Amino acid sequence: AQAPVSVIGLGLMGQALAAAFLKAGHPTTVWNRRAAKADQLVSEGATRAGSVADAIAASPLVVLCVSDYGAVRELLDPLAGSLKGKVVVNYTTGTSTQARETAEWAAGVETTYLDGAIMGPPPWLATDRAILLYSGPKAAFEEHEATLRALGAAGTTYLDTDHGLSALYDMSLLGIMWGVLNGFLQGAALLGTAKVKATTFAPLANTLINLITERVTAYAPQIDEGKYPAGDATMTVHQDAMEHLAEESETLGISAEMPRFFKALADRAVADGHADSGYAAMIEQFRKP
Amino acid sequence: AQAPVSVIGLGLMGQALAAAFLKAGHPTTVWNRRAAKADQLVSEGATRAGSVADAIAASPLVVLCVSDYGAVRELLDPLAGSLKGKVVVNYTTGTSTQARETAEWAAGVETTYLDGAIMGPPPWLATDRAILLYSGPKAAFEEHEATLRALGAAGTTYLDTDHGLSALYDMSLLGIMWGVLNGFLQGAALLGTAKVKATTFAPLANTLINLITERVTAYAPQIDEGKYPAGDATMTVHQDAMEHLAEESETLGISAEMPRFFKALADRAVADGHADSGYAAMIEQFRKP
Repeated sequence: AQAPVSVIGLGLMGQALAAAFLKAGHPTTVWNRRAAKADQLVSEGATRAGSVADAIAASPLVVLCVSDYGAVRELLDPLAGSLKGKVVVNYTTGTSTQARETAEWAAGVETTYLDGAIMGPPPWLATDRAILLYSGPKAAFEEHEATLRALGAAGTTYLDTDHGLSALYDMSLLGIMWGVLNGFLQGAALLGTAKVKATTFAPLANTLINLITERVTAYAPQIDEGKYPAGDATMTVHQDAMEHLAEESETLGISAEMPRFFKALADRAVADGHADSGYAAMIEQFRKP
Repeated sequence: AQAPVSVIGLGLMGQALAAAFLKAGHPTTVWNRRAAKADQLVSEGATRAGSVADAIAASPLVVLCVSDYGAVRELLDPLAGSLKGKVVVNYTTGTSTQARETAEWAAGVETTYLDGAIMGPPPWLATDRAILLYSGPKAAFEEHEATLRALGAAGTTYLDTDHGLSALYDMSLLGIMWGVLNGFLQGAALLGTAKVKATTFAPLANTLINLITERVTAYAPQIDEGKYPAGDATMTVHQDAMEHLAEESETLGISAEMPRFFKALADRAVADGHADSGYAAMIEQFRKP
């Protein structure tokens, strides 16, 4: 109690946010375009705001989670005068550029605005797996740190004052997640041709995912120094193995699109004269517009 | 000791394999097309064979690890009669088909053949992080399991009698490594634009890579069931986030090829009517030639 919060936007991630605040004993007011998306929470103790104004007026902490920043502007523009003395935390997925622009607007209507990024599925909220990054005024963050930590004590992390940093980190970590899921999906498509079940491949795949973190830590400084030694394998070795994965995919009858794509990037790596460097030299390829 | 082993092919992974046998006290004989690449091993207590013939005779367990299955045929075929009373272990990277064609050739010459797959960089061998998959006659694996353990006791696994299973599992795991690494490189390029040094982003990435295994575990049964519910995020939400990552990359002057490629697969999913399914539905896109 004594710390009301309003969640504007009741999607899957929004609902999880309102639930976390409710369970944590915070007076939680919710609002969503489709009112039906707020019934469960209201029946569980949440206060249903009839309008965006009702939600904004219910608490000093206003949490935003909608589809796009376009929906963010549409909801925040008509109340630029109603945000006096409040703090706005926006968990909506967007680009760093969109984050800074909404900050500019916020800075103009004299209101505290925090840009937040939720890293992972809604089920991770209010669990040990929850990771939430914040960017903006460090003061406002600390004012509500107790309230914010209801969504994940250990995972809460204040980034800095640059409002776009949260979105940037959000985008960078998302590429990692899709890279893992797609890699796993490509591997599961293969072993399925041998009547191997995805569940059977899941533990082995996860063992390898966890271990590769070691290589991740190894290539990190090489990306910083600009020197890419080939202590584990040369780009040519990678290129060859990528060709085997491509060829194996076409043979077994599954998509070889991703293998071809990976081998294409290795082509340019060796094309740039990095055939005898470690995979870290791939950073140059990803820096090319 | 008491278990002499021969290692044919002394590149990076062959040198590490031999170095493990030597470190475990095995009388280790090495051979490489280029002799100089074995001088380091001889000064450390390894015996250099002048020819493949000497190496084959030197030990009852012959471990191969060369540039490709093309060289395995080049070196094995001339020794069809000299392979009696011996066990050949081929750690070369190749397709499931190649591992079978090689496995069938061995049956003709009445030699014991085990198709081995080494998961991870060379330096993981002889540590708790080494993953080594074996395919073939169980009796052969059981009879030389102690010798093979020198490269990794916790990773030494027997897959079954299908010799290509190793190459398959190998191939499947290769995709996961490039996905994680490429995803990490993509994010490193993004955060690099904001002067975020890679070693500062590595630990965070490693936290997500570790976490995402939970999502891998969740999708595994949906893949085997053919039902892809959207409890975390629908294909639509995945789609919108990929576009943002794509716009973000282009805005920051880096490569949007991987993001735009990730979105293409997602669009194909929505094109097949999976806009309301979870990401496990993309398995159908990887099953498409």
